[PDB]
Amino acid sequence: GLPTMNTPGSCQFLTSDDFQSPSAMPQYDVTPEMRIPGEVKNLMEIAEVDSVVPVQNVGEKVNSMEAYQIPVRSNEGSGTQVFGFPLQPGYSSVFSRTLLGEILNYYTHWSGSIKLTFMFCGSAMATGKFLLAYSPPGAGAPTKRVDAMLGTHVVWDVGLQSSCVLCIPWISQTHYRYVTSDEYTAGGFITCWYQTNIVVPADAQSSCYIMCFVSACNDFSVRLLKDTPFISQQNFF
Amino acid sequence: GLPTMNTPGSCQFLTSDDFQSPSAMPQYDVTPEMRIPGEVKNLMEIAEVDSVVPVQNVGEKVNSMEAYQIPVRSNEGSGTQVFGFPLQPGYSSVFSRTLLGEILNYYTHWSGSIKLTFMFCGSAMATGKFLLAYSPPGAGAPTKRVDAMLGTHVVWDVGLQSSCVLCIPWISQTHYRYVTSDEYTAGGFITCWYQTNIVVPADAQSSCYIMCFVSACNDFSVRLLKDTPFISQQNFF
Amino acid sequence: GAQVSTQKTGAHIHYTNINYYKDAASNSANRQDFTQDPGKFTEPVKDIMIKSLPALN
Amino acid sequence: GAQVSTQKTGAHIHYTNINYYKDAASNSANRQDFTQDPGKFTEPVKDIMIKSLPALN
Amino acid sequence: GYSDRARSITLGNSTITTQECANVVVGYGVWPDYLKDSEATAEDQPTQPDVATCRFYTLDSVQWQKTSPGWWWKLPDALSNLGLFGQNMQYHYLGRTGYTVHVQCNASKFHQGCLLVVCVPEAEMGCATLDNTPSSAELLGGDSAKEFADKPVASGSNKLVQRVVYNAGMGVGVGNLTIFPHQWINLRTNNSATIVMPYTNSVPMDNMFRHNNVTLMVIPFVPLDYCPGSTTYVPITVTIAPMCAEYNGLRLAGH
Amino acid sequence: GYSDRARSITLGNSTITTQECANVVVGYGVWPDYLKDSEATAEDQPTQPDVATCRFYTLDSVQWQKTSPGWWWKLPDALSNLGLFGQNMQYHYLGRTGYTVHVQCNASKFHQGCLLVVCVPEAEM
Amino acid sequence: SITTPEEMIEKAKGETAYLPCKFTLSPEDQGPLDIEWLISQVIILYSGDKIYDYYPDLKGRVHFTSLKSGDASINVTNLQDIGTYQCKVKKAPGVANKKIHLVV
Amino acid sequence: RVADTVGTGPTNSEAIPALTAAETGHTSQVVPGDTMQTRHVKNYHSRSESTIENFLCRSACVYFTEYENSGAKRYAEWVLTPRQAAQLRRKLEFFTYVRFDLELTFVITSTQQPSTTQNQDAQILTHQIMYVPPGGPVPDKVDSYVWQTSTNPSVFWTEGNAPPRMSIPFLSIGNAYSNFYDGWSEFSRNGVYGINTLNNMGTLYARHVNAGSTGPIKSTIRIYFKPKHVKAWIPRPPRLCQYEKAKNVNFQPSGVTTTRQSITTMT
Ligand SMILES: CCCCCCCCCCCCCCCC(=O)O
Repeated sequence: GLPTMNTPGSCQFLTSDDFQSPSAMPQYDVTPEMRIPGEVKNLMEIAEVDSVVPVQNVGEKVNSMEAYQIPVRSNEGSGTQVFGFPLQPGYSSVFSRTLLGEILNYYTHWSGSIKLTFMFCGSAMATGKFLLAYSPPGAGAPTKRVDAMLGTHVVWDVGLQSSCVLCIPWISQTHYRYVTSDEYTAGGFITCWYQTNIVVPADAQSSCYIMCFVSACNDFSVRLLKDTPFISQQNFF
Repeated sequence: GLPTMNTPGSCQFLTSDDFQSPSAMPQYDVTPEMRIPGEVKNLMEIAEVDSVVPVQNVGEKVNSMEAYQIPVRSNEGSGTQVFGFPLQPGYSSVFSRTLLGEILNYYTHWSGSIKLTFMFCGSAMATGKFLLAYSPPGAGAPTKRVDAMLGTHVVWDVGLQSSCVLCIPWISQTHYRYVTSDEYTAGGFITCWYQTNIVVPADAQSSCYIMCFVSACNDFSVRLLKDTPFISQQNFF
Repeated sequence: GAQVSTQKTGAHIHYTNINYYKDAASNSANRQDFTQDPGKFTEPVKDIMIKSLPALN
Repeated sequence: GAQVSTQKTGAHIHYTNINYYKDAASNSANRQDFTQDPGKFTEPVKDIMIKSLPALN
Repeated sequence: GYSDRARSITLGNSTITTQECANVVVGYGVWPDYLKDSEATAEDQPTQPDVATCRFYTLDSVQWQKTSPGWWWKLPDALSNLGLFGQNMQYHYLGRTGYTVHVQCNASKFHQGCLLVVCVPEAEMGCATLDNTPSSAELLGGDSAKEFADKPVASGSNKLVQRVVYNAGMGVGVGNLTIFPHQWINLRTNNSATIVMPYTNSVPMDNMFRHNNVTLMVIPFVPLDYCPGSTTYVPITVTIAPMCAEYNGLRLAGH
Repeated sequence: GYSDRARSITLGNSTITTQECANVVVGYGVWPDYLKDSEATAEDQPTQPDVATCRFYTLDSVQWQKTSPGWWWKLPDALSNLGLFGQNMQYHYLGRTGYTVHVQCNASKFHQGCLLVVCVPEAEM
Repeated sequence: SITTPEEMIEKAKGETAYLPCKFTLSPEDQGPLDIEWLISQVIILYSGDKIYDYYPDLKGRVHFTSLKSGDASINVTNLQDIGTYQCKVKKAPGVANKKIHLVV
Repeated sequence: RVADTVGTGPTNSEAIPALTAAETGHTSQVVPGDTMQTRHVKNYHSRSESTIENFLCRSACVYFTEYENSGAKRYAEWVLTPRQAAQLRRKLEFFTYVRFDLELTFVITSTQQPSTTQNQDAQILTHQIMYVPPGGPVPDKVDSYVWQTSTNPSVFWTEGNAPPRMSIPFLSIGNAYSNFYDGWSEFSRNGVYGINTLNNMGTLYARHVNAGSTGPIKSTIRIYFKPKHVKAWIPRPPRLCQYEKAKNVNFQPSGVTTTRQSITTMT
């Protein structure tokens, strides 16, 4: 009879504990593993892949394939805004449904860089230049191409290589940010303007589209496992 | 007083656990073992033995020794069917009561080959040839000797050696099969036709019998111990 | 005086065990005893029968 | 026969573990397995694409 | 000194050559090979034609209009009635194979469009009714196009399949379908898309007739557009080539 | 110690076993093999199923009466509609192959008869 | 699992109405079999391997087409009978049911 | 551990890391140092909590049922399936094939039901949980000879102690559990379509060993799954449409995402 003493925390059930337990089927021979292609070892390999972003999620576009498309055209001006949205990868309506955004909805903290790739989907005769800009929080959304230039920007020239990559870096005071909408840990703003104007010849379409893909860099991380707010079960199916 | 902590799963009774317990009769002297012949160390030594198969389990034959016998005779044709049954060693009425089949009824998964031995029990003057065939699942039972030949077959010629062995091999997509009747893991079909015709001289009987024995090969295995559905107890005897 | 043995794992780990009683009928069961010999039930004949040769010549 | 491993600590300790069952499906989970290989999902092409060079030349 | 835009593929007695292409996607980094001796389960010896099956089969073309939702094909079901590949799978019980999907769509500089080519393993699809399940010959099509449909399919007592393009018939976001090996055809640059897929399954071999390993999908994210005068009929063509195919369990023909 | 009267032949997933037989005749002393590289003429690569064709196909039986003259079969024409052998020859233009003919006729000691089994190349009729 | 649980059958009057309830027993399901046909209250009942012929209007009109094999369909006649028929098959581990709507 | 950011400077050259082709799958492997000037920053962040083991290995309720100690409903039964709930199912349906050992936990609680009997002085209740493999005999009633549990694994629990926990080895005839199956069980291709064809996990039975009183009492059991030693293959996109049934992937078409006001709106 070895003398022992029970500490607080006995005979309790923890949703997240790591103990051994007696097997109910002793001396069971499992099937020998075969090599199935494409093994996942971490969730940050599912997040580093591109996913089309629904930027035009306005009105009834969400019930159509039109949501993904960004409409660009030829106008008698310059410096007009194409699109803009905030940098909230888990919470913004724009990113909530993408692979990386859905992965973030299972975590509380996120920290890293963000890649944004744009592919031009117009004619092979149409040409133009765009200004892709990222503005850090402190002063509101830039309302002009001139205010946007003062922030991190990339001038994209459409040619043989249709795609372009704007890499939003980690500028934060803290080490991590909040996936949920918060005001202390604010993200920034991402806007797109016309660096020049869309140039189209005759007998070609002057109304084109762009597509946007979002992924993570090699320095992305997440923490605090939680429950996604998206799924809802009325009753046992 | 060593500080400990009780994990979930304490003070429970498991029908299948492996613990030590204080002996109720301390320092008891057991009788010295003697060598009794025929020791069993595994249940797959009881299964590798031949057992007569009741193929003719039709009508009231089950209440007679007639069930074991397969009737063959002399007919003015050829290619007629002798017998046929599916490959379900644990579930088929044909094998449910044999040694191997009864052993399988205590297990959920089975995986290996199956030996089928046939012994000719006619006169020493009667002669003939038989086609023993096994068809993999995908298309239904073969209805002709010609459809049966396209599957695994053995042409048996009756002579000095009365017995013959058709070895049904393991052709499956999975590693294991289900002892219970299932449609995903289907077995196949085993049929027997007349390769030629039974040849009998005068003053000899033209109506003979065959007998079938079933056993397992050296690669048979079973898993998931369960309760046989055959025994039923109304009350404590 | 503890005994270290191997755990039952799949194909394609060690565990520790100590005996706390002095009775030898208190220990756990012997689950890892994989030894077979079907030459008693199968092939129970006097003259050995080779597979390829005929049974009765 | 006990295994001593490292605890999960911050940056900028050892712990002991013994297996008490003989089943290999009774042990604790494998939480410290930090191995990645995203070259399957990302960059799944035949001809290697250098970063600095053009994609289609 | 050559251009990476030019590629040639030779299989059996067939060849394909491209003037403009992007690259070749090789599945999950795996090139399709044969079944090893430590992974197999069936005992009897496999057959391997090696030339009469592993070649290029060209399915029926489909017109890309200005309002086409998209198309889908089951790779095992599509080559069921084509050449000796169909005959071998008919007689045998177990079949194991890999494929490649070369999709060709050629347009002029003035034409503008975008197509997504993705292979989906175990692409189980849902029915319009919530209680019943999709009927065969409604989900499956022999050498047939099997197009999708913008807007939901009506709910009633009918084994019709839900063909919504935005949910893709699986209930998942159409945009996130880039997790599987995917290639994009951009009329202004890419003309064709090549994808190589290794055999993927939870078992070594499977019955080709009752199970489909992968589903090829072609979805126009950006519509087709042009000006009055340019050619309106713009077709898409698909060629599939089984790779390292082997069969087991020979028996009477049928399914 | 066995008896030369007993023989077994295994091809593909098929087997035949005889209790009484004479011997095996091996054609013109030649065992069938594949086409060499110095004897071939076609350039494109051949297909060789090796298991799905090279097995035993069993044709329809025939009654031997007291007044039967005899029977004849064309070996290429006979296996035209049987198994995968027929399907492969249908799709392809050129086919090269060898065969074996096991003829089975079993009777009792009291029955008396004689049958001649011969293969005739280019048996133009 | 009964195939096509939600189904609607339109049959003309003076023609026998054919209602099909084919099912696939689960390997997990190993219990006594009960097949019950409801008219929305029973027309026929199969229980303990016995068939019982419940509804006065459909008496002598409702009979099974085949049950043990896996087919539990009925063939009604002399339609006048507009209603919903629910085929409920019971196994001790699991249960399933199919509802068929018949017009005229 | 994550990669550390390096330091670059001003650059004027022909190199084009940003410009690329998304026609090819090739996800651009660019880093911020290619499109701006960066400082050297050591990164001690570790990719540890994101591994599949830490993602899936947490207990999660999958089914809760009731039984009584008198009347008609005297025992409970449930075929083993993780698709009864939504939270565990959605997480498992990130992958096509999974292979994991299972840790099972139960939570059994009783409640005295309204009645009019008098002098009710109950005793401690003992509950028996029994598993039947695909093919095992199933109990017709609450006093059936099936409960003898000669070979079926069972567990007995006396109300008041720590919950009962047991560990289950990977049980499958295949080489991996299949979350999604595209095909049929029957070759004729006319029957059950979907994963339902593959599933065969047996049935679970729970009941009161003793009555314990003269008044009615209703017990409830909740089952908790924990995947251990997880392996996973071929990832797939998360479920957008809400679940409808447990046997199939039947869904109702829904919006790709939520809507805002304009395309330039920040909220
Ligand atoms: C009293 C003993 C109880 C023992 C019960 C054991 C039941 C095991 C059930 C395992 C279900 C696993 C299902 C996984 C399905 C999937 O991953 O797709």
